[PDB]
Amino acid sequence: MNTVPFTSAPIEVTIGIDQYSFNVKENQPFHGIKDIPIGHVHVIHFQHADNSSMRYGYWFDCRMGNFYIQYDPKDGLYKMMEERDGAKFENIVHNFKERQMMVSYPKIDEDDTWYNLTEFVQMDKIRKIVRKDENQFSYVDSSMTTVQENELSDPAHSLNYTVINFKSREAIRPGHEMEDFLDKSYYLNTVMLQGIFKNSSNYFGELQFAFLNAMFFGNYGSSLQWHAMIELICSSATVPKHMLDKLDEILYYQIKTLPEQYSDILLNERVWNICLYSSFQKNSLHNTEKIMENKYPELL
Amino acid sequence: GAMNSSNYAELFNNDIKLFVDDTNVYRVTVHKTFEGNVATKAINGCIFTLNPKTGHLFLKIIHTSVWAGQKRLSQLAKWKTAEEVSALVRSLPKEEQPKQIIVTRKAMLDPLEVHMLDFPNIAIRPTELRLPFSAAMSIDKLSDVVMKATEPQMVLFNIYDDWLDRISSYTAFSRLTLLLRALKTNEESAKMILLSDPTITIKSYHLWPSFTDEQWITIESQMRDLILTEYGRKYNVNISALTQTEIKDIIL
Ligand SMILES: COc1ccccc1NC(=O)CCCCC(=O)O
Ligand SMILES: COc1ccccc1NC(=O)CCCCC(=O)O
Ligand SMILES: COc1ccccc1NC(=O)CCCCC(=O)O
Ligand SMILES: COc1ccccc1NC(=O)CCCCC(=O)O
Repeated sequence: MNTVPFTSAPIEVTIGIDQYSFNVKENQPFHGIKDIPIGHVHVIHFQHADNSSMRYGYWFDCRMGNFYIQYDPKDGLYKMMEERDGAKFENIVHNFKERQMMVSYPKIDEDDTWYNLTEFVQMDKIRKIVRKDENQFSYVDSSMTTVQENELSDPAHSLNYTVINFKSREAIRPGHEMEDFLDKSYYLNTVMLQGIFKNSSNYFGELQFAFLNAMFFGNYGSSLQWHAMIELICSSATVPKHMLDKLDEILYYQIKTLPEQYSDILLNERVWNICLYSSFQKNSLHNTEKIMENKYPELL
Repeated sequence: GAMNSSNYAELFNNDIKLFVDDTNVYRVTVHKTFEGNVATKAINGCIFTLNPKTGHLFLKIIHTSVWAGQKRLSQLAKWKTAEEVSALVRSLPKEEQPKQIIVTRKAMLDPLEVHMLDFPNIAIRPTELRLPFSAAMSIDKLSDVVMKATEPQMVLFNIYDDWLDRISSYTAFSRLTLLLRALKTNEESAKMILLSDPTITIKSYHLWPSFTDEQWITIESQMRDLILTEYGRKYNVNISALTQTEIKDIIL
């Protein structure tokens, strides 16, 4: 298990770590999070108590370095930093553990939720979507726009998701206009999977990362990308049969984790009704259909 | 955006534009079969592509062979329309290509947009106008060329005859829409109005009769009366009791 110590907590804040959230009071003796499961990416996120504007946070993997959080009173936020002095880091963590000033990551034993939400998410792919090469961790916030949004504005502060546009020359072969618009299989299999993502694991990883940024940061561009990547598969007549099976599992756990009171803002009615009831794959997502119909029948 | 009851005069400015109407592309008769089922039989159709400023009509005849062995014909017809309009644009010199294409039915928007992706500067727009271009097949010379076709064919017409020698394109378009609306509403009565007088004829190179200016005023009045008469018959309304403002609104 690994640890993200905090220098201190000078401002009252809600700290989320993966699907869990907790509150820290102003100047409380809080010094970080321990027992973080090794083997997955993680996200540590923040919403200030006195200013719920800007959720922000950091994607990281404790296998890539020793990371800690320190508040910056000039920029007004909790910043992630890397400690290169390993013995210093161990000494700090040991002291804070001894004084019981760190909360414990509470991975319950039966629970595969985080694995199920991040199965295909890799830190190396995150760092290509979020470009800041001097850090091993990646900052995301509520307001960051995507490259596609910036085309329809600071490029250095954008989410470089793969652009998906159903009415683009990329998606439509000359001479195959009706075929390619009504059946997205060319665009999914040749353009995206063979050409850009190279395989279904990378595609699924970006889809999962987009969902998590939409849910944890309330990021609009992320929510658009997640829905577009679902609709591209569902609107293709020809999809690798296992790929539909893996998608059903991915979506099932995303819908299970989504907060019910955020269903109005995180779920697009048009897309979900098309995918579940009209699309080529309307019968291929049995688990996701059942959870959607039982948890959010109003959307449908 | 859409072309409604605010942008009327835009139709007659100097930016090249075309209306596209697909109503008559896929045309069928419906009949009982020997076993008592129902079957369709396709008949030749046409795409109606019109420049409203100049009157130039690009009538692409859709021969029934294009449907042979195809499925989902009502869907295919929209994509075939879009393919043919795209091919028309590509066939025109750059200085003759439209800057806007206005589709009469919103279901044509996506097919045409997808076929025209290589022309990002040509705007594809719908319209809130209820234009009666479906009645084009009530014009005898247009119907004749469509029904006689034995293969795909494009035929060029000026739907305004020589009217622009005497009237503006605004007035010519208004006259055309009044004539087509009357033909759509009561085809037999409209044709009787247009042909009642033997002494006025249709030139070999025209679609409509050679009316003088004053005769056109009379004809237009008779067409408005036809439309009002049919409105009264349909809705069980006493048209004689109606005021001029009420009559003008109904015709509009
Ligand atoms: C201070 O609490 C925390 C601090 C840091 C991380 C997680 C927590 N959460 C808990 O201890 C309760 C989990 C409740 C969710 C469930 O029952 O599945
Ligand atoms: C922009 O922040 C967001 C972040 C994540 C999801 C949604 C939004 N925003 C909106 O949806 C605003 C336009 C539609 C509003 C609505 O009806 O929901
Ligand atoms: C500019 O013409 C138009 C432009 C756009 C839409 C419609 C029109 N015309 C008409 O509807 C003509 C019938 C009513 C006029 C009459 O009875 O003389
Ligand atoms: C078929 O008439 C219609 C159909 C649809 C809408 C309106 C109408 N017209 C009327 O309501 C006129 C009064 C009718 C008086 C009467 O009943 O004889």
